[PDB]
Amino acid sequence: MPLSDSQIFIALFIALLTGILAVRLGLELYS
Amino acid sequence: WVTFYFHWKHLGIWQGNVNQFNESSTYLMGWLRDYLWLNSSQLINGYNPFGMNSLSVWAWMFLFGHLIYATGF
Amino acid sequence: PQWVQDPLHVRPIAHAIWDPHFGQPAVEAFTRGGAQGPVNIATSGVYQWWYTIGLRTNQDLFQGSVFLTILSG
Amino acid sequence: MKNFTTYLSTAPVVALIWFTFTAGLLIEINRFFPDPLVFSF
Amino acid sequence: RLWCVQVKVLRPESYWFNEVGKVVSVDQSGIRYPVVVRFPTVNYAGVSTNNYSLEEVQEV
Amino acid sequence: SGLTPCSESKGFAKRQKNEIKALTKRLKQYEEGSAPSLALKATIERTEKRFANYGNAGLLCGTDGLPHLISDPGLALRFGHAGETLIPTVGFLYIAGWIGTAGRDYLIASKGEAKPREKEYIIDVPLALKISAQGAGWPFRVIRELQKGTLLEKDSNITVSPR
Amino acid sequence: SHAVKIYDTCIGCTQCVRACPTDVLEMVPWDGCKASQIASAPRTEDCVGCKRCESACPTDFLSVRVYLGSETTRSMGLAY
Amino acid sequence: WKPPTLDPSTPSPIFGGSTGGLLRKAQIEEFYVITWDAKKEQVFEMPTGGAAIMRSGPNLLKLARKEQCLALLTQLRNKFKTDGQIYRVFPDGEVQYLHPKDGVYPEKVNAGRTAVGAKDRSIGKNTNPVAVKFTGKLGTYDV
Amino acid sequence: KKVKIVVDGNPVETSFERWAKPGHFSRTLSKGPSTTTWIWNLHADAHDFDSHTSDLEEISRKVFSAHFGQLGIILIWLSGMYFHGARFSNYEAWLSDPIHIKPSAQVVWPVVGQEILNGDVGGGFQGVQITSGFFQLWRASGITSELQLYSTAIGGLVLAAAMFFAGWFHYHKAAPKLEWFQNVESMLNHHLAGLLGLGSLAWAGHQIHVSLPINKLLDAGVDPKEIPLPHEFILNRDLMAQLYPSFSKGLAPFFTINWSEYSDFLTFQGGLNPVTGGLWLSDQAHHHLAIAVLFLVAGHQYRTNWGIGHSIKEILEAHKGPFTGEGHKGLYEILTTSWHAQLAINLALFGSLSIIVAHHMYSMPPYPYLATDYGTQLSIFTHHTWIGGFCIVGAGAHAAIFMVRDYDPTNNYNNLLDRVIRHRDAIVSHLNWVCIFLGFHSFGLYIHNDTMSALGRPQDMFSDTAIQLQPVFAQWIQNTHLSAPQFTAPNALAPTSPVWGGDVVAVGGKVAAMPITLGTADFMVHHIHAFTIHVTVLILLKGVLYARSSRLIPDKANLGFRFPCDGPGRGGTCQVSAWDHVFLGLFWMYNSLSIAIFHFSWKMQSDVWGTVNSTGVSHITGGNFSQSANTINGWLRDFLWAQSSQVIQSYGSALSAYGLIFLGAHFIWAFSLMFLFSGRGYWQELIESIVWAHNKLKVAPSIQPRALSITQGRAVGVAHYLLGGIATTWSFFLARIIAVG
Ligand SMILES: CC1=C(C/C=C(\C)CCC[C@H](C)CCC[C@H](C)CCCC(C)C)C(=O)c2ccccc2C1=O
Ligand code: SF4
Ligand code: SF4
Ligand code: SF4
Repeated sequence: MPLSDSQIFIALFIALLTGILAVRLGLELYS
Repeated sequence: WVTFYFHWKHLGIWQGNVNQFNESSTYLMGWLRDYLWLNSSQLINGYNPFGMNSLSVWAWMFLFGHLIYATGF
Repeated sequence: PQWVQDPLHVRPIAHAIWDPHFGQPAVEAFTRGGAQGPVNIATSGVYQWWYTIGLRTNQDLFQGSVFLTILSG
Repeated sequence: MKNFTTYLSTAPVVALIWFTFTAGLLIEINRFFPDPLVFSF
Repeated sequence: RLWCVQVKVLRPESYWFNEVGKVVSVDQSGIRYPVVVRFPTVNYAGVSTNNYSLEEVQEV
Repeated sequence: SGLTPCSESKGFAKRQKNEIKALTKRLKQYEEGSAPSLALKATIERTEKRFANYGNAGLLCGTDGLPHLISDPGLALRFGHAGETLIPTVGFLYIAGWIGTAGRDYLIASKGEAKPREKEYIIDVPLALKISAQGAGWPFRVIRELQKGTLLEKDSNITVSPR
Repeated sequence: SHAVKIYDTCIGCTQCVRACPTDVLEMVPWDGCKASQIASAPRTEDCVGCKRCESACPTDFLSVRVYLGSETTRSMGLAY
Repeated sequence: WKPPTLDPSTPSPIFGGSTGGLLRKAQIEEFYVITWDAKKEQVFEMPTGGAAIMRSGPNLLKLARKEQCLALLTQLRNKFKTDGQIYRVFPDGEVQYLHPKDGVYPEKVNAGRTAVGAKDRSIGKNTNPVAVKFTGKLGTYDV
Repeated sequence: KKVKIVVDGNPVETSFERWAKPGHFSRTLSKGPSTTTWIWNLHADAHDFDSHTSDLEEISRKVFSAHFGQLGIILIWLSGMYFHGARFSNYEAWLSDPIHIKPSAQVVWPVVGQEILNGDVGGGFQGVQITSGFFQLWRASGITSELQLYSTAIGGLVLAAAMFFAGWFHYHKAAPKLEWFQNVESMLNHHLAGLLGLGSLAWAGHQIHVSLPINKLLDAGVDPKEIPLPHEFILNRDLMAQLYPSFSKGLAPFFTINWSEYSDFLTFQGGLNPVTGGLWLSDQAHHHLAIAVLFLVAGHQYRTNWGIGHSIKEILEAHKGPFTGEGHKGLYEILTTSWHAQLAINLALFGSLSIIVAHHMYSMPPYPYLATDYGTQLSIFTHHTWIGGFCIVGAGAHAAIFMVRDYDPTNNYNNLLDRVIRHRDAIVSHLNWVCIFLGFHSFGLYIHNDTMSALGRPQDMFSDTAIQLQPVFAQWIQNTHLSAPQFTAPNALAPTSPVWGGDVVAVGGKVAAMPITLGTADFMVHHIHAFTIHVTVLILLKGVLYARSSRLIPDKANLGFRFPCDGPGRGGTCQVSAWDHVFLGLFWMYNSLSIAIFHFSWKMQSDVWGTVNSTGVSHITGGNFSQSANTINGWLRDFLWAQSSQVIQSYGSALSAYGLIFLGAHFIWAFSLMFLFSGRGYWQELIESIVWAHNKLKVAPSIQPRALSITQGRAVGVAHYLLGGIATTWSFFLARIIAVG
């Protein structure tokens, strides 16, 4: 049974939030 | 050396020909001819003048690794 | 799921291929007579591990991926 | 003759004579006793 | 300290540490390393002599 | 190790037969009494003698029909394989100790000369021949020097790098 | 710039100063050795780091020591 | 003794030019000038490649590096027995006199020089690198 | 002023006193060793005569007598080659049947099982098959018996002993003075007219009087034992006139300038003898006669003692122009006072000559049954190519040595050398750009083809059936040389070679020579050759031009020709010396010549060599060069993987020595990388630990063990690299072409 498009968009949004947190940690480690 | 040993002994075991490792690993020409030369025939034919197949990415990466290795020299 | 049904006669798929530099014989060779388009056949053995630990469907793998993304965040 | 024998005593000449003797001894042993694999008679 | 007396070098960074050399001369004007020692072997620079202080050489 | 004696191994006999057959196939292109015919016949005789000697030596053969050596001193002694590794081990160790003791004695003798470096590249050939002949009795002198404490230099007399 | 230090084992043989290609070293008066002079390194901003001075030093171990540090235009030997 | 001043009207050696000379670094960062007084007109080897003819009397050569000037001065002292002076010139026009710094060559001991970089110990008496951790020093040679 | 013999009587006493003192020639090395570096320094400085002394006369005398020693060694080697042909060969049987009998002149002794290398080469004989081509050379000379090979072997050893005598005599008894050696005008006159001219005339005489009638009878089918001996043709003029009827007229046509009567044995046929596949021997006799006359004329150019003639100094000083300053002024003084400049010029031209010889010997094979002996053809091409490349690298080395040691700026002001040094940055930068452009537009074509083929797009490839790169200039040259007997050389019956076009020359069912067509793959590989040669030139020329100074190290000449570095400063100055440029140029020449010999081997196996049957020509690899040599994968598979099957399955046959050497050469090449990739500080510290172990047991040597010097580490690395790679290709080539040829 294949995934749905909404599931992929949900995963992309969660990964975008994770990327925002990654940028925050990278800035905090830099300075 | 370790992974060459693992791969050749298991290749002989998986092909059902245990005697190939037993009768050719005792000398280094056996290693060269019956492991490197013999088992690279399908890999280097991944693309040829007659066409290509699914191993063509591995032939290209094979040459790619040879080139990167040479550039380090 | 197709690998779960036939673990001895199905090659596990790593991910899809989208390469605009591909020619048509490259598209058909990496399709391997399937319907998912050009794919890479996985060598990592994640299919056997995930099958052994009880995952069966694509939904379970997707839920695990979402959970691990949340854990990374 | 002293200088000539001193030249023959230099390290490459002595090495040539010694390795010629050793290689010849091994060759003639393997000629007189062909194919020695074990210490068995 | 004497002339042509065997001494053992106690300087750890010296090439001839724990080795025996011959005293060439001892300077008497109060310089920092007055003992001049000749060694039978050369160091990596091809030098066979070095200067040592009184505490860096032990008579053997 | 699951091996069979080479005197009763079928692979050993098959290998002898195949090698003799190949040499005889090469032999039939030359006339009798010619130099290639005599050389090939001598090779055939050497092949037969070698296979007979390997069978008679009690060598163990694997499934490949080739002799396998036994190097454990226990299995070699209780099954008659000491001539494969153990006796060669004793012979090599004797000759190697001979060579090492002769070299050490030559170095120590040259150390006492006015130009110790001169004897290292211009060999004192009579002295080297005398010292070389005296290396036959190396284990007695070496074991005595080990017991006496004269074999080893003291650690206080050897240079070291700073730690 | 590289750091050049002179240790008190210097015998004042002036060989390091003569070996220097960029005029980093000089001899100053001293009293710790028989030659009554010691090497000094007042111009280490011009030191390229070639270690010709260490090759010229006869003491064991070296009396002149060059420690490669931060690289500038002069220390990298750049004409451009 | 006083430091000499650079005379920019000093004639240059007879040279046909080369590709090994000054670059943009001379205009924007620094360059170097070596002056010497030749006893006679003769051919010398340029440090940047090729043969040049030095004129009798004073000479002036502009070079990209201090090492080039000192190599030329070594050639002049060893081959032609001629002393020389080396200056550093900045793009704003400021001229810094370099060599010989006090008028005496550095290989000859001269009074009035102060030792810099001297350590009052042998090189084996340097401390361990664990003793200079989190101190800001360059190394055990810096303490 | 006056050219004359001047020697010094008994300059050096003949004694064994210095034989007992290694390093006697050197001021530093005569004191004896302190470390193990002295052992290597003694061998490294043994032939650097200019380092031993600054006196040019002593250097010249040493060079002269060393050259006599080299000539004696070469004559010993040649006499041994003739002796092994006389005593340990199947040369007479091969003479009776040169098609089905493989040449062999090495027999191994039966011990430790090595008699398997005595292969069944034919002729009732067992031995190692040889690829040097001596049999075909001896047949072309007219040698028909082992006795004549014995006579040449004995006469060569007598001349070898005369050469060794002359070297002793001209150093220890009558050593010529410096002004004798500096008679370059007399040397050129004697070496052009007397060495080359009289040598070519004497060899034309041998060819006419011996080689032509014996080979004519051999190609007519006469048994070699029934052919009259050469002196029978010398003494009996009627026996000569039976084969060449113009000999009945004697020397009268020569002296009455009726030279066209000699047209039966002085020909201009061109092409190849259809019976033997070699060049016509009458053509070669006319060639050597014409060359002899030309060189005898050329040797009368320079003024020695009778007013007439040219002064080389005047010619050099008169050749100057507006762009070039003083021109060639001062070059005469350089070339009469520096042995290294002369060695650079002569090594460059000799190496280029060796490569030209390789190409001309494959294309126009001058020996009978040479062309159908594919092993010999491949071997002599590859050998002479390698000798040429090594000599060219040596030319770069000794040009750099001249620049460091013998260059004087006082004697070179505004001449060509000075002006070349003064724009070295422009030369090096432009050559660097040319090398980058050539590398991109040659190797990137192969990478593009490999990517296109791997992407399933063969229509986007650079190929004959795709985007074409036709070498149109070379094709036009081939067509011009094919049409030469029509208009531009009407007296030539045939083109110089069958490679220009035309028919297939077949000998014994095998191709001797045939047209070599050039397509896209030939274009690509020729531009690869151009790129690799340009990079090797860049390295060697950069080493020569910056040997004395650079912007990095302005006093590099004071550091010498051969030094490791100038320390870790200025960012790091490893390998700045001109010696290190020679060291890198050796690798690049190896790369270039490896591609050249691979191109030769694949192209002749694919498009020339093969079996001529009734239908046509079936080549060895079946014409797969034009299909697959446009990719790196095609090279690796169809040449390297496919053609190495003979050397890896050679075990148990007479070619098994080639398999062993294949493995051992791979080993030696790999062994070289430990010297090349590492540095001597590690090895010195490891030696310190090992020395501690030896000091503990009182076995530490008095000669203190040191790691190799940095330069020696580089030299050992490059020597083992070259030996391993070249011997790998040697075993692969020889096993492949002996088994399939
Ligand atoms: C391995 C290696 C070494 C170590 C190699 C050494 C010291 C050479 C050893 C050669 C021989 C084997 C040493 C002994 C020579 C004697 C003359 C042999 C006597 C032995 C008898 C049997 C004849 C270096 O010194 C080195 C230096 C610079 C760059 C790379 C390297 C490098 O790679
Ligand atoms: S490293 Fe070089 S530049 Fe620096 S002081 Fe030493 S010699 Fe002078
Ligand atoms: S070379 Fe060394 S000992 Fe001599 S003056 Fe310089 S620092 Fe002192
Ligand atoms: S690494 Fe070696 S070659 Fe490079 S600068 Fe340092 S000492 Fe010189």
